[PDB]
Amino acid sequence: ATNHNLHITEKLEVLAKAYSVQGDKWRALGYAKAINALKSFHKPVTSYQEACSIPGIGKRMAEKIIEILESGHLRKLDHISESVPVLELFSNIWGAGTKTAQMWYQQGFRSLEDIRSQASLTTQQAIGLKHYSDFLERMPREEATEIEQTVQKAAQAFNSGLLCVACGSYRRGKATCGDVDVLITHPDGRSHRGIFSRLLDSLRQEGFLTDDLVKGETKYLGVCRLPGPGRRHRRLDIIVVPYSEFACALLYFTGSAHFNRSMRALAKTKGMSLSEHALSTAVVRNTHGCKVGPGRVLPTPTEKDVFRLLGLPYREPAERDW
DNA sequence: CGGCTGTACTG
DNA sequence: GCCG
DNA sequence: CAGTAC
Ligand SMILES: Nc1nc2c(ncn2[C@H]2C[C@H](O)[C@@H](COP(=O)(O)CP(=O)(O)OP(=O)(O)O)O2)c(=O)[nH]1
Ligand SMILES: [Mg+2]
Ligand SMILES: [Mg+2]
Ligand code: NA
Repeated sequence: ATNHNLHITEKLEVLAKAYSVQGDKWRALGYAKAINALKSFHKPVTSYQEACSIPGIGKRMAEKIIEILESGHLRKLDHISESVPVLELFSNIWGAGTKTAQMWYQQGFRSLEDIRSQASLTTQQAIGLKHYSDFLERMPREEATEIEQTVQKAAQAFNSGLLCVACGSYRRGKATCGDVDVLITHPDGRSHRGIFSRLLDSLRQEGFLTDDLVKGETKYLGVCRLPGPGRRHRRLDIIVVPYSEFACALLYFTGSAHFNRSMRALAKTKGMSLSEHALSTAVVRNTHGCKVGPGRVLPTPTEKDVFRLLGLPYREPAERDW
């Protein structure tokens, strides 16, 4: 729908990122939740009591909401360390998180050029840096489509049965995608094996894969570029999963991140655990509470089965932003 | 006040 | 940050 | 393990 509280959320996201780039992840999280609630509220919040009655907004956040509602500004926004923009700049480099941004800043660096030349970069960060600009641009949905087909085409050349599906923001129907997350599996439950390596080599030869950021037996985080004049380098993820965990893999991979964590929260209450691998029962825990026995798996052939089992009404991918 | 998702590759 |  | 990321 429409965000009847934009005048508020914009001020808030500013403080939210402030805390975020600074490493205060938990406080940032509180704000993120707050903002998602604000956005999806049927009307402009008009009173402090009204704000509080909303889940994810407590005394503290309500105070801020009202001050903006009445002043159109948030005092808090004027006392934000002048280091935030540089920390944001540095943490925008894929592979570089808040600890690295903070390290570089105390070392005196202040620009990507400072980093590029002087600073010490891990192999990933170097890749993150050379593709800085391209990585902040959200690609058109159409380009995501092209990338999914590329992967799927190269994958079917090893097996016609292999199933390739673009997830994340793409399956949620967004018009722009930060990256492309492709999930690959196979109906027979066994053919997905031993093809990951060769599929990557194939795409790497074809020139499509330009750089590798992370290689796992079943997980791949890399960089790609479509054939054609002046195409940008797009960040790409690929995960290969056995057919049995397909529903969960697809659920996890479609996200969003907050929707996922929210489902996993609920899962734990009902005494269960939800992971990209499966929906299970309460894990066994000893006197201290330490995992000692994995819960048994509840078959979930489809995403619908996962919601059903958690007592939740099915939600289309496009309505899973959080 | 303590939890706030669960899991995985890199160095 | 918020919540149980 | 610390850091980063899905
Ligand atoms: N449980 C869990 N799932 C996650 C997490 N991060 C990502 N996922 C899942 C859900 C998420 O949908 C998927 C891909 O993550 P991205 O590609 O980083 C963000 P996307 O939503 O795709 O949108 P984009 O901004 O790319 O256009 O992995 C996380 O922290 N936890
Ligand atoms: Mg994505
Ligand atoms: Mg991704
Ligand atoms: Na980063």
